[PDB]
Amino acid sequence: TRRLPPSIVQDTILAVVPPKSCAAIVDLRDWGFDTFEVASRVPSVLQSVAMHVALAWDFFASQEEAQKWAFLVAAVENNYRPNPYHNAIHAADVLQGTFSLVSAAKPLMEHLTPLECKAAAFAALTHDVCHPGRTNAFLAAVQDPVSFKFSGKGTLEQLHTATAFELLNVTEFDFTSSMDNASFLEFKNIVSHLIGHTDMSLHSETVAKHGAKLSAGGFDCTCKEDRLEALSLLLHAADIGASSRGVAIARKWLVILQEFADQAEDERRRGLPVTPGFETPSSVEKSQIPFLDFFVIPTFDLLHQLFPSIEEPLHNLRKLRELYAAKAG
Ligand SMILES: [Mg+2]
Ligand SMILES: [Zn+2]
Repeated sequence: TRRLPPSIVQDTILAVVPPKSCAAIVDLRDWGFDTFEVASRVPSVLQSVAMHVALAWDFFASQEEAQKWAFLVAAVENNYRPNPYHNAIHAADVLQGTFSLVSAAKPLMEHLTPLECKAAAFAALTHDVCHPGRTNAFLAAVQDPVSFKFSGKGTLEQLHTATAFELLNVTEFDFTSSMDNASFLEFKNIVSHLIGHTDMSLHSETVAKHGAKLSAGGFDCTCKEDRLEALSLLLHAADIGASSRGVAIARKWLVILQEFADQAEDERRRGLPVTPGFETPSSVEKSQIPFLDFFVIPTFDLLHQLFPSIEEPLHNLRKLRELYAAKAG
């Protein structure tokens, strides 16, 4: 028999929870949207954003579908842990960011089907659900049951995907119940693909992959396959791009360093080797430059080339880098 310790990841909470009061949280399409700030003034930025996106993209024809969406998002929020970074605020940020990036690219926006838009919003909303605030490597290091259940790369990503569908399966949350089987399968496949590609281990491969697509002329949005890849890239960019929304906003998202430090200490307490660079850096600013240069900047450079209308992120990142470099020295 396999002797495994209890998982550090919590099981899915299927309970029906009352959605929070949503009010007009101001353009939802703006990249300068400060999710943390909105969260400080409204009961739930995640629920307010999800409602607005659903309306902005005319998701529902019936009130019944609208109500299931509301309860689903409330339940999804109930399944995000109180982590410094991988929490419901990050979820709202990625959802709003995906909405913003997609809305800014005319070719893609004009060719996306209603089903594809619903899948994109649902995926962004649930992309980190149940995240324990520890990495896939950490789960593997402690021999967590989740690492044995979901094999191969993207352990947590597979878990988020499975959790999302488990919740969507609850009758009171199933807003896709009216879709026929072929449509629901398409929905599921898009969602799986999108959440699956948020796995940081695929970054370099995706950048080279899309770089080649760019050289070949970019995406052909009349092609379903290209729209899916485009959505995947934009979701990924939204996931790792809060630092590109402006200097003030970027600073707020440095809370990711708290989770890394927490993990470094968790590793130390467990007697495991400490992950390089996870302990709080002496110079937050200096430590960020490599991240911007290796991950974020190249990503938004690629995005701008593939979608010329998405330019702001790149300029904000360069402004941020100069500030970090100037303060570091
Ligand atoms: Mg994730
Ligand atoms: Zn994320």
